Amino acid sequence: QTAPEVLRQWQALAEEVREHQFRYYVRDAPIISDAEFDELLRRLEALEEQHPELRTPDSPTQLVGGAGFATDFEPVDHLERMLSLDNAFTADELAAWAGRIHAEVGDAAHYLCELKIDGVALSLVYREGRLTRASTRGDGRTGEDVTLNARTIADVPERLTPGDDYPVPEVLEVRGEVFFRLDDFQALNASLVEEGKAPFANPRNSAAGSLRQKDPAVTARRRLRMICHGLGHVEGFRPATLHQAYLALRAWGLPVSEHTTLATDLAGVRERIDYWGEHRHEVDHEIDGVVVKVDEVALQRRLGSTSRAPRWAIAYKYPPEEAQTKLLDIRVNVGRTGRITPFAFMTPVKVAGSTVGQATLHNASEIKRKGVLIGDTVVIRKAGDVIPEVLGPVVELRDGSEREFIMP
Repeated sequence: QTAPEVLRQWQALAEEVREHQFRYYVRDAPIISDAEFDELLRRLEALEEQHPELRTPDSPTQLVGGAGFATDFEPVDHLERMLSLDNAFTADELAAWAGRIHAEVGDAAHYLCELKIDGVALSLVYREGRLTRASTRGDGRTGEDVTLNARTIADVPERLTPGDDYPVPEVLEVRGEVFFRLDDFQALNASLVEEGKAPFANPRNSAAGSLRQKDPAVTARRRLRMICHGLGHVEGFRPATLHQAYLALRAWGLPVSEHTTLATDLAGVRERIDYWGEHRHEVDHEIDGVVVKVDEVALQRRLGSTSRAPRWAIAYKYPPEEAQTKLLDIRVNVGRTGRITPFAFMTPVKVAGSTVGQATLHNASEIKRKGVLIGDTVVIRKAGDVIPEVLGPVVELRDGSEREFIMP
């Protein structure tokens, strides 16, 4: 089941189900007819079962959790739009985009190539250099006031270091991606295990949970990472190309990356796409693909966007590196030095194209302190890209009828 455009039937549905889930729960102000029961949830739920590989811990069709500021979160207001990205097929053309530029750019534009990571969208608001609000995505228009929780730095300053050609804008709204580092996602995943909560599945969900804490003391201890990857509303600034915006974005002391090339033309654009995907695996934190933006600010407003995504950028996206499947039995395997290795056998899954059911656990302590037990539902990363791994179990799936490991 290698999904071709099935992801386009799913990404634009699921994420279009969070919108109303925000509005309904977070606002007491729903926009469409149904509630409690939808409609799209529904044609979504049915789709996820068949084609079954689209399931994720953070899908709104196996989730419900509110809640309301403690602070965990209550509604703010994004200064500008706050929209998604159109998707380049895994795999292929594309160019339909770069030739859509034929239209009204004048094929002499300039493409910005940035790495598109996994994590929670985070818009930040800095008035006169003082960070005021910092909120989640919401429904694009308005989001959850997570300011106190993100204030707990360490990548996101309270202030903007001034002067020497980048005078702090009267108002600056940047927008970026909060994430956990791959290794010390795991170094927390076990550090707890219990003591209140449970182990997280992916760092994609780990980053969400830690952001939305009630006590900001909790989130001041977990690290979290911040990488600013675009502009929202602006007053008394705005560049002329995006980079330009990024020299400024560190002059002021905001976490930028990458790994950003530019990228004179479509040839150098596949030069990076085909470079990552091959090289995508070997980095600090998970990257779903490559996001390509036309450098010159004018051309962007000149091409314009819609209320779904901009016309001036496509998100090129590699095969998904994780999936969710049921850990049927960790049996064993034997080799040549001192130890046998607890190979975890599960039900089949299509991740990174290849269908696999043979994800690994290195050692005794490796196991256990990942919170896994025979019968559990598990998430597996194609982290090599070779031998599959296991990030964590999704505990909210109870059953209670499945238990600890042994073997002597």
